[PDB]
Amino acid sequence: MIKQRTLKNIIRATGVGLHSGEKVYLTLKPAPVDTGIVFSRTDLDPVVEIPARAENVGETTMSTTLVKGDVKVDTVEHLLSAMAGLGIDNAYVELSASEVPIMDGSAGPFVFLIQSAGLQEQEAAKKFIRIKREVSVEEGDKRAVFVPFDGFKVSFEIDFDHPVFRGRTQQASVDFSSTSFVKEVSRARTFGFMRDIEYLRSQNLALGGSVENAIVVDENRVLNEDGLRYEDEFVKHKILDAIGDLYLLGNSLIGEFRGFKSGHALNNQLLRTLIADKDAWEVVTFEDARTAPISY
Ligand SMILES: Nc1ccc(C#CC#Cc2ccc(C(=O)N[C@H](C(=O)NO)[C@@H](O)c3ccc(O)cc3)cc2)cc1
Ligand SMILES: [Zn+2]
Ligand SMILES: [Zn+2]
Repeated sequence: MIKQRTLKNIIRATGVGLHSGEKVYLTLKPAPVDTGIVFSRTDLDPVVEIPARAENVGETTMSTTLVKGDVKVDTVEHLLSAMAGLGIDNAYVELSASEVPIMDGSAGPFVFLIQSAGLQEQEAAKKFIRIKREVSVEEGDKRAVFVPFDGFKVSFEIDFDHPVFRGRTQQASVDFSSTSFVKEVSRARTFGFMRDIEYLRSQNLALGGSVENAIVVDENRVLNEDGLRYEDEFVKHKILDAIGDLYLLGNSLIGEFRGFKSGHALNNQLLRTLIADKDAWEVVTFEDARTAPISY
C-alpha cells in the first residue's frame, strides 16, 4: 500500500516574517498517523495549536493565514507547498511568532528542511481526495477550478499587461507524472510590483521584505540583478502558492487545479466550496502502489 508519511527527525530553522519583519524560530517535528499538519504557537501561554485545514483560514489581504480566535499563523502557503510536494501527511510545526519565516521567498528552503529531517513511512494507508466532478468559483475575472484528472496536475494563467510581463509565457500546466515538484517548482520565488510593495511599506507592512526574499519588478523591468531561477518563474510561483493552499484540504489530491488570476482568497473559497459538496469528491487509498496515478 501507499503509506502515510512523516518526518524521521526534528529539524529547525530561523528567519524573518515577510509581513511583520519579526525574527521567528521554526521547528518541524514528526507526528502520529492521521494528525495532518498542525501549527503550534509555542511563544504563547498556553500554547495554541491550529490544524492546517481549510476551515481555519481567516480573511487577510495578503498570504494564507490560519486563525483560532485572536491567534494567527500568517504566510503558511510556501511551507505547506513543500509539505504537499514531498507528500508529508503528518507533522507538527512550532513557531515562536505569528508568521512563518519567508526564507528566500520560495518553497526551496522548506523542501531542504524536510529532506534533511528524513522521510518516515508510517503503518497506515495514505488517503487521497479524488475530484469526481468539476467545481469552480469566481470573483470578477478571477477563476479557480477543480477538474477531474487521473493524476495530479496544476495549471495556472496570470494576465499582467504591464510592459515587464509583455512576451512572457504567463501560463503553465504541470503534470506531476513527469515534472519534479522539487527541481522544477519549489524554487520559484515570490514576487511583487514595486508600486504595491511601496504601498505596503508605507503602511509599515512588508517589513521583512528584501532583495534576498522576493523578486521585485517595476512597470518595465525585473529589478533583481541576477534574473530568474526559471524562465517562467512568476507563474511557477503561482503554482507553488496553489499547491500550498490546496494542501489545506488535509490530503493529497487526485485531480487538476486550474487557476486564472487566482489568489489565496479564491483558492480557499474553492476548497470550502468543494468540501461542502460530497458528490464532487471522494477519499481513496491504494493497497497496490502500482495501480496509483500518482507516486511519492
Ligand atoms: N531593498 C528592498 C528590496 C525588496 C524589498 C521588498 C519586498 C517585498 C514583498 C512582497 C510582499 C507581498 C508578496 C505577496 O504576497 N506575493 C504573493 C505570494 O507569493 N503569496 O504567497 C503572490 O502570489 C502575488 C500576489 C499578487 C501579486 O500582484 C503578485 C504576486 C510578495 C512580495 C524591500 C526592500
Ligand atoms: Zn502597468
Ligand atoms: Zn507565494
